Amino acid sequence: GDNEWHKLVIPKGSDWQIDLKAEGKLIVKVNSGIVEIFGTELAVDDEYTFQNWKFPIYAVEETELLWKCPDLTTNTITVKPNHTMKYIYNLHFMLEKIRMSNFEGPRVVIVGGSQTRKTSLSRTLCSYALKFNAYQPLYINLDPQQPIFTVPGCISATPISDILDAQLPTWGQSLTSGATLLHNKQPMVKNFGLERINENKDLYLECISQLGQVVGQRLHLDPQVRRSGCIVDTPSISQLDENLAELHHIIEKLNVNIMLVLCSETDPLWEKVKKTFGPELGNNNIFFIPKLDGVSAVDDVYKRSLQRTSIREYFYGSLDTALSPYAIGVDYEDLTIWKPSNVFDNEVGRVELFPVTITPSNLQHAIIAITFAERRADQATVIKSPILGFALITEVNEKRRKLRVLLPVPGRLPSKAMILTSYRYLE
Amino acid sequence: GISNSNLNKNIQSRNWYLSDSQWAAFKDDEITS
Repeated sequence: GDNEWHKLVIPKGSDWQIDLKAEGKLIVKVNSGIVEIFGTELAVDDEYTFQNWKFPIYAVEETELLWKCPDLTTNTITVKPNHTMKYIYNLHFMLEKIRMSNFEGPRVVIVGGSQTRKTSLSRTLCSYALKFNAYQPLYINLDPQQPIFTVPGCISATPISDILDAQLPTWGQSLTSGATLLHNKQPMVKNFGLERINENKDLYLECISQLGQVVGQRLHLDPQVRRSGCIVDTPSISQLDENLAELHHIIEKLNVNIMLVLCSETDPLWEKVKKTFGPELGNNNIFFIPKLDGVSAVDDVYKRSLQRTSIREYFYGSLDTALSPYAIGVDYEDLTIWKPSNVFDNEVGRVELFPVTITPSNLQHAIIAITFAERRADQATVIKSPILGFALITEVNEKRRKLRVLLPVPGRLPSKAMILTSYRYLE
Repeated sequence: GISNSNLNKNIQSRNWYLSDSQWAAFKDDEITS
């Protein structure tokens, strides 16, 4: 280990594979060349800082850089040639042709097994869409376990209006009240709340229906976003039904016209997709992408760490973007919390909510969604209501019937109906 | 409990999200000046 700066030459066409664990802090300063973290180019002579995530730094051109990391040494650095970037560029340029020629931009869905179609493919295409003719594609995340521009348990639609944060596993951040180096994002968020699609499939499908509706409205009113299309990420094939009925719903609600399949040529998924979606999309519009290099498999401990990181980021910001959340004390009487129907609590999960009893077992360290609906609003209104943001219930005091609530925005406690998520955060 | 108010000289904060209507009508060129 060491706290000094070390020189590294990444040859053209290679990935510098980084796996930072726990308390690992890495600073990179590029001297010459073109390097990219999922399509986002690192500016020369500018210091980039990374913490507790795994990613590849791709060398577009032979690159010389300096790096500082005590958890790394010159003799244990992993630099290996990437032979699959060709597949991504060929795809991007095909999409770029559709944005220039056609009446509207393409609406691309990414289907597959491993989450290497996520980040890797999605993020690069998004970074690349902005790179040549300044498009603003709508990035749509349908995997609620994956926190992108928000907290976990959400499905989202975010226009990629400017460069992503190469330093962050979360791609970047939503708008702030002040001044930032990078322009932040303005996402549309739908709260699923539960940890897994299986927990309430009907609710996951209502979320998609709701996001689809607003996406349509945005595309109708926004020429630039309509001219650029959509890039849609889905949950793992394993997480969905055998019939893939959920993809039919996604395709209908999101008006998908192109499908990208990530598997091997031995995988039966390819023919299944061709048979199932071909009659709707047309086979000419279904594409095969082989196993992409650079991206290494991820465990549940890494997933749990990533979920924690995004929750802190929502309230406190990133390392170079210090934000001030606001803590308030409230009486039990001042909150109206609902809980979604789920397989565990209710045997079969339906599109319905249940009132929550203010108990430390129920609400301590809980992430709560704040809706636009009034406290007195009925169940059916609450479930259809847009999300204002999130809050964290820090402490629940039983004797003096009070709660400590952390808000992202300093000011008043919103007098709105709230929804309890399966997500927890301590500190 | 513990420390109420702003947590950790000029300060900024995360903004609330827009409603469906406000979001549909929003143009990101407002962000990117």
